[PDB]
Amino acid sequence: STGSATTTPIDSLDDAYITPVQIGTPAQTLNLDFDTGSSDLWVFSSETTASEVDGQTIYTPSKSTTAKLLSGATWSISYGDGSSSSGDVYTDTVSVGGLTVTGQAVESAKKVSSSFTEDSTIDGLLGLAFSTLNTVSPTQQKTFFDNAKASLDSPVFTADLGYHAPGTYNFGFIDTTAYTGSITYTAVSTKQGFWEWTSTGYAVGSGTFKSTSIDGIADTGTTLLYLPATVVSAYWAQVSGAKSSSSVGGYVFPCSATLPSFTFGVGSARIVIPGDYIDFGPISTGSSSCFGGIQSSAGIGINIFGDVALKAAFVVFNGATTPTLGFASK
Ligand code: NA
Repeated sequence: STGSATTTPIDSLDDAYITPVQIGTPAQTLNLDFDTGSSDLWVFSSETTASEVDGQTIYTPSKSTTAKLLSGATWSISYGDGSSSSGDVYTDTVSVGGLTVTGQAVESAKKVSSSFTEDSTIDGLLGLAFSTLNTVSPTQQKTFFDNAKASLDSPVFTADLGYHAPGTYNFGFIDTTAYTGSITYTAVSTKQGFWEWTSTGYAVGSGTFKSTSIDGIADTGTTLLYLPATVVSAYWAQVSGAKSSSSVGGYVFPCSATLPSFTFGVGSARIVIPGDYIDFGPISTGSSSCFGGIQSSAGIGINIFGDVALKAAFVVFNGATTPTLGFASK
């Protein structure tokens, strides 16, 4: 089997992407944030504290003839941005882009943190990291990918995120029309439960490529590119008037600037992030200070190849016995 679903930016900045997901019988379609940096499929629901719901579509398990309470199971998750959610668990039928899993753990939120409530466009998350990170207790649950895997034509999924445009998540096949050149595959460590890999270096604009190992994770659920402070300083030094602002919480730059590109290495291959991808717009409405899309990972304890990086590539998440990542230009 295969599946193919379109993913759509939630706003003009590509702050996140949402993908429609069918849950239950009859289907309830929720728009979920596919997150290769976590392993829980959780949803706003009929159980979510009413004051914490503001415009999201909810899953109502009592209206699904295939929903079953997973007795005694609870979940609770905290993300890198400080947000969190928790609740109880149902199993139900979940379909993505025509690919169906029966008996998927659907984590129903009783509580969500303010950043979730305030984002009316995201109805929950669908985790695509390794199932070792799933938070369900006392019986850990499998991701949608892990439950689908054995049925797929190939044990893979691909992320093809758009710049200010829709893109695609495919399950079970490579769309050879969706990228240019060849796919470069690189090793993955699953030791932290992430799609963790090592970039071979970087370049700023038309500058020379610096060969250096950068360990980090491919994380579709993170907006920005978080890299070591040395790399990030080297990038923003090429933008007149850019500075790190402790008050704003990262590098800012004059909105009048034209940003240089950023290249990262994948083995001997190179992915180029156009400068425009690095502009996250005014820090507050009407400001002439703009927020940068490349930020320091110092204090986060891992480098994160978030959407700024991934949307410059066609990315293969290869879930074979030994997982690997693939990157192609597009
Ligand atoms: Na921000």
